[PDB]
Amino acid sequence: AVPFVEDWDLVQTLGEEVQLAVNRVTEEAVAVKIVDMENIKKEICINKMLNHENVVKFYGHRREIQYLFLEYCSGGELFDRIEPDIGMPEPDAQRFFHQLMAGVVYLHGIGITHRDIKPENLLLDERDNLKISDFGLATVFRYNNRERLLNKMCGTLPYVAPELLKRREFHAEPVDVWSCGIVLTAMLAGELPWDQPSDSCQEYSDWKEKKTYLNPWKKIDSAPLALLHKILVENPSARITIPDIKKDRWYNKPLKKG
Ligand SMILES: C[C@H](OC(=O)Nc1ccc(Cl)c(Cl)c1)c1nc2ccccc2[nH]1
Repeated sequence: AVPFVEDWDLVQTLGEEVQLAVNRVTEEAVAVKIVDMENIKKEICINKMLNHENVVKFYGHRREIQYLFLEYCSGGELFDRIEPDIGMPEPDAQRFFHQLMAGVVYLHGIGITHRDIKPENLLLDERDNLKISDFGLATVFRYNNRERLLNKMCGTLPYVAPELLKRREFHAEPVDVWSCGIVLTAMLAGELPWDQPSDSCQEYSDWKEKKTYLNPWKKIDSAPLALLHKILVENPSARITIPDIKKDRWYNKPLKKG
């Protein structure tokens, strides 16, 4: 074994903590999540389940203050790529949305729901490949092929699905689909549509009344807007599922060169 190979230097804070760690010998870069301690114990267990190119990789943890060794994403947060009131070019948004769907399909396939999808939690590597990040709110919604309904209110209000605010229990998967829809809206409009999806929120009422001549909707082309009409559906049982998102016209529209 090579001496010093287990030493990592903390080179800079990534966000309050998360530190950029660089290996003393190989100079490999990883992100180290440092948390001063059960909620963290659940995060580690779920992270140990994960292995997908669009999910932040988990390398392991040191017990010691908990240390989480995570995939370093040098491109930063998707959040920062969104220009206020503008968004980003549609081809870039579609590519990010494809990779988001890939990561969410993977998590749902192993029975995990993230529960807080938003641009702050979608990170980018050196090639701007998207990675779903931070499973501190994640939980199991399917185990031994049996679905468990959720009831814990959590997430982030502008991104959260209406059923969470309205119903005692709800299916996990439609909630993640909804937040992905809000992320898509943010990417294409550079603004979030409403403070929260409540009947008291005027902007949300305007949407249910199909007033798409207003912002953010009028900034969005008809093709992606049509997908958003199928995702941001109030009734989670009527809301489009991911298999059907994969069949959507805009989702399959050639837009971006390699
Ligand atoms: C870093 C800063 O981020 C944002 O403003 N984030 C942001 C804006 C709207 C929404 Cl709805 C969301 Cl979720 C995020 C930024 N990024 C830029 C890109 C080009 C030009 C100016 C820019 N300012």
